[PDB]
Amino acid sequence: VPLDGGRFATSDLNDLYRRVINRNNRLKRLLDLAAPDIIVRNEKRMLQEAVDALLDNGRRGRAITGSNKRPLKSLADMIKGKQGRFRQNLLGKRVDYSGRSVITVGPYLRLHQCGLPKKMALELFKPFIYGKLELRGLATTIKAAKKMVEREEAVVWDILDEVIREHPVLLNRAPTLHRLGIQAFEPVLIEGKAIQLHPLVCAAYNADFDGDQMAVHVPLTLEAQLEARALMMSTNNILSPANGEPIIVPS
Amino acid sequence: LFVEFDPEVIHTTTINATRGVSHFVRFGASPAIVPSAVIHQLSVYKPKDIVDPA
Amino acid sequence: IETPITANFREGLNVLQYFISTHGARKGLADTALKTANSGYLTRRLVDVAQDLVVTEDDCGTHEGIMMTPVIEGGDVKEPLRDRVLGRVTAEDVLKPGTADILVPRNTLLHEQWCDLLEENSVDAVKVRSVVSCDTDFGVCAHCYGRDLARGHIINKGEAIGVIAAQSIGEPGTQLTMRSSIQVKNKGSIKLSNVKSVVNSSGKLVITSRNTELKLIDEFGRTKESYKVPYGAVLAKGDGEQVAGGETVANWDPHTMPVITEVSGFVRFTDMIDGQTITRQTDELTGL
Amino acid sequence: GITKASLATESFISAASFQETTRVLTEAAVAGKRDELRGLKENVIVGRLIPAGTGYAYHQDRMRRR
Amino acid sequence: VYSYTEKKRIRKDFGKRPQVLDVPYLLSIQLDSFQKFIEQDPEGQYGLEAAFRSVFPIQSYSGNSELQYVSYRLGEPVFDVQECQIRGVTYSAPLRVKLRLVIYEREAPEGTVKDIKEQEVYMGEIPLMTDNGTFVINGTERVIVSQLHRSPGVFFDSDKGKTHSSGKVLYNARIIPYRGSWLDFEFDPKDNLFVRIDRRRKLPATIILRALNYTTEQILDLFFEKVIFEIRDNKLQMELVPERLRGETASFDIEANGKVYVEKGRRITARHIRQLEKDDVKLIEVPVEYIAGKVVAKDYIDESTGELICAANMELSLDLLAKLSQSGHKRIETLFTNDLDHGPYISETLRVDPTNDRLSALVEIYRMMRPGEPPTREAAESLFENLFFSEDRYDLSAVGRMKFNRSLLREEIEGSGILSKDDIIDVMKKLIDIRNGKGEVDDIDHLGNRRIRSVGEMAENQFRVGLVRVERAVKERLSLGDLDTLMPQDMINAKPISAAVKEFFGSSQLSQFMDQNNPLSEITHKRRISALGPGGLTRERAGFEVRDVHPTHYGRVCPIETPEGPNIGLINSLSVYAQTNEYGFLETPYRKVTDGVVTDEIHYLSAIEEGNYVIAQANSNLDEEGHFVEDLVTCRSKGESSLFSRDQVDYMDVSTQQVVSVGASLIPFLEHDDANRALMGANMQRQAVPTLRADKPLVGTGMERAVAVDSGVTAVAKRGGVVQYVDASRIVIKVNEDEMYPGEAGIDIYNLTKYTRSNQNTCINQMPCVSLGEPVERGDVLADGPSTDLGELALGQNMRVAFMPWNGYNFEDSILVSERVVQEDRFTTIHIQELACVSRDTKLGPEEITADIPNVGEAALSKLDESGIVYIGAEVTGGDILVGKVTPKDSSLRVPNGVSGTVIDVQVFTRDGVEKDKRALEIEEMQLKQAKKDLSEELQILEAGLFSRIRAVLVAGGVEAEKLDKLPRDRWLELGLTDEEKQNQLEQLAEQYDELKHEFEKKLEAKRRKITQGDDLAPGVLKIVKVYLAVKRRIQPGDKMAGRHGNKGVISKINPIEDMPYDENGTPVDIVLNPLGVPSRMNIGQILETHLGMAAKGIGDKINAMLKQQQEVAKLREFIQRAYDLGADVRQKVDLSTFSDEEVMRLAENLRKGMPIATPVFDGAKEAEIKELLKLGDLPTSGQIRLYDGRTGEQFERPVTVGYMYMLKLNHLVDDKMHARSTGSYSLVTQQPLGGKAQFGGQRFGEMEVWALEAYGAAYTLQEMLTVKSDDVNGRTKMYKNIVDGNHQMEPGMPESFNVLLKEIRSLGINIELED
DNA sequence: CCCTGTCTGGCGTCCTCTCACCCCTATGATCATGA
DNA sequence: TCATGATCATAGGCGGTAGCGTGCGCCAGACAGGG
Ligand SMILES: [Mg+2]
Ligand SMILES: [Zn+2]
Repeated sequence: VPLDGGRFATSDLNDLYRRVINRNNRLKRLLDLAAPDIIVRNEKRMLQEAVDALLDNGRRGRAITGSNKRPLKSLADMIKGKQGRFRQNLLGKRVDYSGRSVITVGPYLRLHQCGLPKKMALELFKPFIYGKLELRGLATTIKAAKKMVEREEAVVWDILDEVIREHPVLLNRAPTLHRLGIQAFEPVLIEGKAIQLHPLVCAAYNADFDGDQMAVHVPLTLEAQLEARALMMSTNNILSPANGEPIIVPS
Repeated sequence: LFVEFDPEVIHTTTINATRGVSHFVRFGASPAIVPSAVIHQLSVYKPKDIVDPA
Repeated sequence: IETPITANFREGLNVLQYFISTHGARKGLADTALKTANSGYLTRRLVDVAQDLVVTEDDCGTHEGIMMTPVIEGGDVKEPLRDRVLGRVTAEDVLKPGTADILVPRNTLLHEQWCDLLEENSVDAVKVRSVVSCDTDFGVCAHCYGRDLARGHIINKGEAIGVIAAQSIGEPGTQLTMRSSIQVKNKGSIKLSNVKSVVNSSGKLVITSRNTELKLIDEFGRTKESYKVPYGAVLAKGDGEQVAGGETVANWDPHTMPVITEVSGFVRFTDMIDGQTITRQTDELTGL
Repeated sequence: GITKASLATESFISAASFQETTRVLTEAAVAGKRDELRGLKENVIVGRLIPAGTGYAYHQDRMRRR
Repeated sequence: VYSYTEKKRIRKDFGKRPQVLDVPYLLSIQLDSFQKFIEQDPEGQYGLEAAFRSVFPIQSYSGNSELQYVSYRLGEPVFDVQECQIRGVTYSAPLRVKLRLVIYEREAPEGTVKDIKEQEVYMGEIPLMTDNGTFVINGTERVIVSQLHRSPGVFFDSDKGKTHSSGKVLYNARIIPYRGSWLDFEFDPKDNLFVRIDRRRKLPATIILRALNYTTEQILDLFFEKVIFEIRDNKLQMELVPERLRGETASFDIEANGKVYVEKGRRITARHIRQLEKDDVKLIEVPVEYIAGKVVAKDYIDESTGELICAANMELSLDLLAKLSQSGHKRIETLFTNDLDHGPYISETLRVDPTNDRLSALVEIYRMMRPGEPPTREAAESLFENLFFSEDRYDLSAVGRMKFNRSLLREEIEGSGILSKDDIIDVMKKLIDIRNGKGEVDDIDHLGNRRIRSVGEMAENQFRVGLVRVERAVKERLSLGDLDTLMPQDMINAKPISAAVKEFFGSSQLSQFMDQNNPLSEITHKRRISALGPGGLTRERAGFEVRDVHPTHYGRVCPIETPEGPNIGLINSLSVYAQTNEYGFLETPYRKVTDGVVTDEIHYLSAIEEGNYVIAQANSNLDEEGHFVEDLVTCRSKGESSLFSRDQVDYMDVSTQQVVSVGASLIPFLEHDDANRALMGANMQRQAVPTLRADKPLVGTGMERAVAVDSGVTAVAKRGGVVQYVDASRIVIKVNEDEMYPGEAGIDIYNLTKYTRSNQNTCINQMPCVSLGEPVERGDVLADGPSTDLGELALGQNMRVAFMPWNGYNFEDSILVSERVVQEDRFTTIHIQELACVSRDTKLGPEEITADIPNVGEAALSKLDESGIVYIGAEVTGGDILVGKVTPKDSSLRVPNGVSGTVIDVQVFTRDGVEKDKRALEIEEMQLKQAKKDLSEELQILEAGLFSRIRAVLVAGGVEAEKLDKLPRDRWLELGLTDEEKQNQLEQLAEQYDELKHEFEKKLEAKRRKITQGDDLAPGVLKIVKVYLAVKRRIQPGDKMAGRHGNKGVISKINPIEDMPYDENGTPVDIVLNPLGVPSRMNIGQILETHLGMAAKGIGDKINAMLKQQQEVAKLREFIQRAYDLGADVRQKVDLSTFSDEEVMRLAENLRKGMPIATPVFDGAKEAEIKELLKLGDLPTSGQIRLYDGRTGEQFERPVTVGYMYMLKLNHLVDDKMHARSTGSYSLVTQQPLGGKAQFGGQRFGEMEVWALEAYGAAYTLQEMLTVKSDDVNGRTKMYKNIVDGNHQMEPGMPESFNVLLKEIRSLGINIELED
């Protein structure tokens, strides 16, 4: 990675491989020009310890470091634990077509719908709007449609009301504890910059309104819209899966 | 590098402040008593070449 | 602290009372922090041990299930039969005590009408099919699970119940905490279980067992009181009898282990040589 | 216990996505152990349908065509 | 009497306890510690002189050379603070040191050096502290925070219960040096005694007692008493003192004097001890079985054979008695090894020892330190003398020696910094005494064992580490060169010293970035007692007890102000009156209650002196003399509260505000809030934001003026006098003559700090609040700062609140606000963003900043000038061009997408050599013109003051009334006047004037040099353009507002004016809260604050009514006097009969928007006083007005509570959190979207959400949620084509990060594949 | 070989936001000035 | 014309003639100590 300062603060792996190749080339040269009897041994010990620093740093006695106290990262520190490929990149991923803001009340909602801003609904639902523009014939190519929805002209709000209409979104509170923590709503466009969320539903999220933040996701494909309508809709989950108590208790 | 000195009375950390110090030939925890094969039975050499490595 | 806070929030609190309140409040906040730190890891380990168990058949085809009885600590009945045998398929078909008359068939989901018909006839113990005693290879059949919780009908073929189970256990982990005789209340028949009893000279019934459990059978069949009875305890009553409320029927000594006998005869010493086996320690200030 | 019952599986990807990855991968390396994706979390790893909901019908179709 | 800014608006003050010690200067920890650090300090310690006298003289490796120390000196900084923050340099001062080199001769190191050389040398740059208490490290104002750590000295801890699983407690005795090797004595379940050094391997403890050259006979002489057996004619008689026999059952019949004392089978009673010591029994008779296990003390040798009869510390048998009996010994010395009294811990320890003399012990210690190497007696002596017994590698401080003498019950608190033999022997004696059952262990969290480091001591330690590295360089170079030819600047180099101190002030765990968005946040971030950092504990490891308030935090560390979350109780905040002791502990004031009378002398107690005495509580009633009016008074004796008598008390608290900190003493009615809600209220009061026009608190605590003046945001007058010229830029004070120097004529100029960027992107403004011609006193505010008003502290604004449920829009915690609030522009905060653009140096050539730019037209370039940089004043949108930049390819700086603003300030920095373009020359001419005008006005204004002094002197003594202004004004000296003090004073003013002339010449030349020069910059950058956008963010649904008690809330709907509940006067309420947050979240103080705020506004409305009708000053005087008396025995006692009919009109001009009321913390306004003040206004007594509705126009039943609450806007806004992403950039190593908001990123669909979608039957939603939408690149391009063509369908593929997992597992020796 | 102590390996919540920081010192070579 | 001094540019892994580390805690299973 460049740090935009003329220098490369390198990753730890290139440092480790560079140490192994330095020590290995010096050992090839020392086996070339003959080792002094009981001498071709210290260099092989150094090579073994450099490879043991590369494959799993810190498992052998005291680990190495580049700067300054922190031990640098080997391969087994990229597979294991947190900050590794199993728990940070493969089981939970960062996801396109998503957004997040601060929640609020708005009690004029039916319980299968939530308020969602015009700016968030215009930025989540971009390629739907592109498809409706070149399907109705208001832009020739994709670039004219992109510049139309960047300027936000007076026709794309009608396009946006024609793409929101029967299309669920997934609302998500950030500590998801049980399976009612992800639910699916049908959006209503709001002038403003917050997510208006039905009050009874906030019994299931354990969410007050003292600064809580919720994240919305969009189901792209068709089967995911049917799963966010038949399986995950806010009217269906009125009973908890822990017991038979209703979860729509008026608070 | 081959150096002649005496271990106990002159303790090493005093002499540490200088070069000549990475550490002993060991093959083990203790500083291994090295042979001087070149000094004893292999004095004059390098007929390998003067390849001037690479 | 032996000097309590005699001031409420409508009036003032002076400095020391507010300081003692601060002791309590910061102890609570640190409990909530490290409590969340353990609770999240408990949910992780449970959803990673279950992780895989999918309702993959529709009938295993066994009979052996677990026995659901209402729990009895020794006071009021805490969890009744309706709230335990709600919606789970019966193991052996329940026969009412009009024996050889079937009340429910042996594969009937016990929803709310059937639970009320269980409560009316005062059914003892509806033996019921549990997940742990199933027979499906690589998964769990549908009938041994029960009702689809969060819905009304039986469980659908497929819903991953290990994950919803592990979340339902670990999700209230945020709410949890981190850091002489037998007195009766109700009235009914008297039951004893695992007892070796004998008759004393006083005419009562004394016990020669630690494993004795006393029970209070009520008027319609079930049990409303249970008491672990110690070793060598002395009952004022017997088995199958009838008592009244507020009547302590048993007494013992929790300090002394009684070595009471069965037959009536003299006492001698066998393999008891003085100086080695038994020592001479005279009780000085009493005499005996 | 549940951490030992989850580390002792016939599927090394589940026991690798749980606790210590070094011991699980070395034991499965010298044993030549062969996962067959066996349930939910390995299919979440590899990027295909869960065999729980709609993917359960898909997996019955896929296993029936085997 | 009152100061003149206290006659502007005198705050009404309830409160009953008459104060005796005012609030000290709140920034005294930082300033006093760093003044202790850098100052010319004689007599050795403390300061930099301690380091320079402990690491010097550097003496060489026997080369007879020596580099000794003379003195040091810091020159002036090249850059003052403002130029340093603008440009970006450190605010440092060069540290010149005078070092001396001496070189001894041969055969006489006690002989004469042949040559010396003393000279000045440059080393390091230590950063100075500004007057606010902060550092400027790289243009960013940073604070070093005090650390709370363990006090050096002995410490007797007890590892209770947990070890060995049998309840047998251990006891360890950690000696904690200030610098050096640790030392832990401990036990084990076999009751042996084990030493260890720096947590290394374990040895039996007496191996170090042989290392101090003790023979074993002397060791048993120290650690045990003696028992004497005399062989006198019958059965080897015994000397017996019966105190050892207290409860022991004898094995025989003890008789003496022909009298049976003790029977066999019984124990010796205390009265039998009295009998034996009353009859003075000395020699008793023992059997042959009594000395069957007695342990001998010293060695007995047989005189004939020359052999050893029995070794030391050995039990005696029959044959050993038979050997020593026939050798000629009549005295036998043994030891007393009881079960309860004295265990044989030393004896079992010596039986585990293999060693036998000093040499073997030193060999074993040298072997446990450095494993596996040949020891030598010289090396073992050198190591064990350099562990504990050398001035170099081991040093307790004075704090360490005080605790080490105090915890061992010594007398002198002075000693050496090194240990000795008596010290370790007393540690082992006290450890054995604690094991025996007498004496107590020491807890950890007790604040007599927690020292407070600060900026000075930590900077001294880092500077000392730099000096030991440089002595590790000077010892290398000094004896390996030719002498005499070098000077002591060729040897010592400034790289490790400057690197060490620059790394500490630059990036440490305690040198942290100042949270600066509020005067309160500054003055409570500088007062912070952090437990973390180097030498302390860590957050994710420990623990339970350290996160808990100990009983001795009372008046030292605040109990209620601490951050909730992962570190509660570790980021403690220091209290109000809490100073720091001489050693580093905490101390707090008290009042010495002599036997009857509370004497008004203050008297500072530490944390361990508080425990012995008995302290009365702060609010105890006393009748005008000090006599306690009760006969039972609530006190606290030894960490435990109780009820004591009237005149057994020894101290009383000073004021009732001293348990709390300055964060949580601005909360009115603190005693009514539950402690959780007071914690959240203090933390959110720290997190406020400055509004546009900050008002005042109607209900304060009187602590606002200390927090405002004692911080550094207001412009406090230095010398009082008369204002001469007020302006929005500057303020000129003319100094009064009874405060004024004779020379340097003197009228002061305050250059205010106008609109500039803070650290939290707020707008740190200063507004002048004085009129012209106005008198000001010494110690008084002239210019209000951010969130100040007339010298008070106004964080948020005070608004009309009602507690009622209003149609669901305030459901959980939400807040509902009228449009009357946003129309008045009263929360409209002003933010400033800094946007930088560098001109780097790459290949194909350098870059271009000029406006000849491809791919753009008129519509972009109309807002730029002819040289690329945007104008000053051009109001831009989100996504225009500010700086046009093209590389050898458009890379112009743009406004980031979303923010508006107005460009207020443009800086251009040029690396020297590069051609300045036309706008950089425009800024250079501009700043030349500004600095030229400013220094010329300095000369003109000070010359005007000097000529006014000349006119003031020439009033008498040869006065010329007409002849004074006929001649030009620069010659007012040669007029008719003899040799007096006046011609002397005119000569001194001529000296001052010519000094100002030549000083103005040289300073204008230096300022032209500073403007004209280039600046040292990054490697390979041409010029840096910085542009300051100034956004004005108003309010909207989604911002966070909160009061001062923990009542948070997202504002949920900005209603119109008409819908608000109004009352039967006509006025709409501004904010409708929710009542249901009160009984659960027990913050009942906000309702008393609401009622008292309504009382304050009722008095303000009556003043507005009595003034709007143009009434004469008599009725205003009447009503203001009635509103200022109004209470019990209070402290205020003002009278308006000494305000003289013009100040009363101006005081009423300041009271007409409400009357400010002080309510101190625990001595506040009771309920009856609020009722009596609500009766003075014509408001209802219960505080509740009946309110109509705005929609229906019909009355709400059951009348509701209205009043004024002082609510704060927090800077968790909603157009800083809101974010959305369709398709942006993707990361490089794993093809997943980036993280964050500045990077246009997507929200993390974490692991528990994957579990929650497995928990439903949603399978396709999860498949596209982790294959199509996230990772698979061909899958997502197929998806994007399919979405813009209307075909909702996914082609799945594989995650690319799983292929990364395959490459990382495959890059090991592991062969992972994909079968079939 | 049968305990029983020690040792060293594992593990210790989620999501988001902000900020700084990310070699300096020494040696060698070249150029300029002075003798 | 030659030599010396000063300034600028380019180049690597405790810094030193030792010693720094020291405020988590539980569980568990193997390795070994004692008997
Ligand atoms: Mg909340
Ligand atoms: Zn089954």
